[PDB]
Amino acid sequence: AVIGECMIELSQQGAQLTRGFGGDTLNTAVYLARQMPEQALRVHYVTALGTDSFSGDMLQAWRQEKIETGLIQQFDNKLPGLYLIETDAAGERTFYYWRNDAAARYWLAGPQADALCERLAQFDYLYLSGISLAILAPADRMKLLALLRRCRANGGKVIFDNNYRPRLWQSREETQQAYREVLACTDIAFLTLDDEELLWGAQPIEQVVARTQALGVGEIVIKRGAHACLVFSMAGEKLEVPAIALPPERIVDTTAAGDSFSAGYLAARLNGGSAQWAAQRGHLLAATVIQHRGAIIPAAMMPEA
Amino acid sequence: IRNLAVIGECMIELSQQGAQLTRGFGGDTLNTAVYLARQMPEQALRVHYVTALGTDSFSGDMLQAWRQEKIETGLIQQFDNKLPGLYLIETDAAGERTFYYWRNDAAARYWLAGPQADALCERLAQFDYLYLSGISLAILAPADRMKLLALLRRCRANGGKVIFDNNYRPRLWQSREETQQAYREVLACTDIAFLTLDDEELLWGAQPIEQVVARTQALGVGEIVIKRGAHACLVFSGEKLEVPAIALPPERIVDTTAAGDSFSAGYLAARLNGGSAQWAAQRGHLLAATVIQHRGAIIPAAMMPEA
Repeated sequence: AVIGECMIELSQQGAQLTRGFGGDTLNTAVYLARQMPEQALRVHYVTALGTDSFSGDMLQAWRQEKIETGLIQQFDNKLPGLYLIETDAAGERTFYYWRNDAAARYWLAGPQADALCERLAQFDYLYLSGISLAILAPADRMKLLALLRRCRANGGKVIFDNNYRPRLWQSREETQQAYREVLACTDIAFLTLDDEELLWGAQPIEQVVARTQALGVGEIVIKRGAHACLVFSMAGEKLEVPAIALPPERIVDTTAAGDSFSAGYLAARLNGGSAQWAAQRGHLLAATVIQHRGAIIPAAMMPEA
Repeated sequence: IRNLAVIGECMIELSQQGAQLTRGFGGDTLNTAVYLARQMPEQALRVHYVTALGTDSFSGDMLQAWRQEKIETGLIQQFDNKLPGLYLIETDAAGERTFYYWRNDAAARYWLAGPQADALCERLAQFDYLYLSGISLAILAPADRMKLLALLRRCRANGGKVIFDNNYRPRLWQSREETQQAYREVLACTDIAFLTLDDEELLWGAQPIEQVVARTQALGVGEIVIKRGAHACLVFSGEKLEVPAIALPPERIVDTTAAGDSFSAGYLAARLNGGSAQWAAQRGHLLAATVIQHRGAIIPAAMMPEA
């Protein structure tokens, strides 16, 4: 289960702009589903959307991506969040967001939530990002943490990605408390080095691993972009897996690289692959994604798994 | 009787917290030169600073302080009409620091445009060690920049060793491509290169940990030192050494300024005194830690570490 939020995405180049959908948790869920045939549990997305046409378009696209919509609550009064991407003459990307009252924020506020909680309590594996925690209000955040703990009690494994966007959080300290809270309830953590250092300050890799493990995390994955990835295993293995080198000519606009790595590593890792091999799979997926336009690149250009 | 010369520019520094403002001087090359002279015995090594200043009072204050810092000013030319560059530092409520610069017509920019430049070139051509940063190249006009590159090659030909730090501030350069080509030109003449990973990646784009070394070694640099801030430093030459930085609790971090400059200075002071690359990296880490645990770009002489 991927807990999180998708948004309506508007891409404007010059005077021509187009409509679509995008979100970090959705990028991970779609990319995971793309390379995954089947496994112990295949339920993917736990967002909330509106009853409007745009939500239905998103849901149909997600079903075409082999994503179940069973747990997506629909609010008549609420409407989905919307963001815009702008590209300057140089090609730089600027992002604007309108998600303060998005439907996904109230997914734990729904009347049916308790039912889904119990259902989600028995789920095999759940994935969430720092954005997912951020959008939730503090009371809703406590509810989500309790559900995560119950999922641990029923044998479930929690996956957390530390996508850190300061805007969503009231303060740095609030982010620190919430991150510690979820990592306390977390079993596997995907940590991007830039986000980690931005949140806690620059530190050696060892103090980072110590801080996260003291909370109780079993497996720690550190993403370093173009630099070698760092995996600390469930057993205790410590390995450094290089990313595939890419010439500057082929580097193109890609806002989904890290999410794609989270999905690709996880797709191989949950399919019996080794940690080194899963990191390799994620690196190839990320490189292919960074060579093509768009957050969700076409299925044709995807790496054959 | 070893002579080492640091080419660059110093600036008038104003530190403002609220309505309270103070005056001083600061620069990357000057910070490195000051720390070098501090950690270098006078007889063993002679640190000199190569810049241009005005005839003004602020220039005199800088010169008096530098003489008090045991740095010879023999090659510091003085321009009557020109004035030193000036920058201002602002302190946020949270402690974030913001920098504003006024150095477009600074005196130091024209140090190679003076009639004496050619003469000085000859004098510097025979120097034992020469140190410059990317900022030093940036301020210089292209003709003077070419002159400096030629001087670096002359110093190498007469047995001198050139040291280059990649301090990258894009504003001084007209374009990214100009920066890349000038950096390559100087890197051809470089013997020891200090590369900050953030500056390197900003200038050239994100690249694998190895590809930076591939580019630099293909240029012809013998010893490559890569600084990664709180992360382990990396020294190249096929020998590969990884020397960790000293760990610091968050409370002790008070000012991250001049950290890299101090690291370059401490590494060079240990390195040129018969020390090994690993030992020099440890020394640079210690000096940089002391610098970041105290406020200000140039920390007081009292708090310096015992050598």
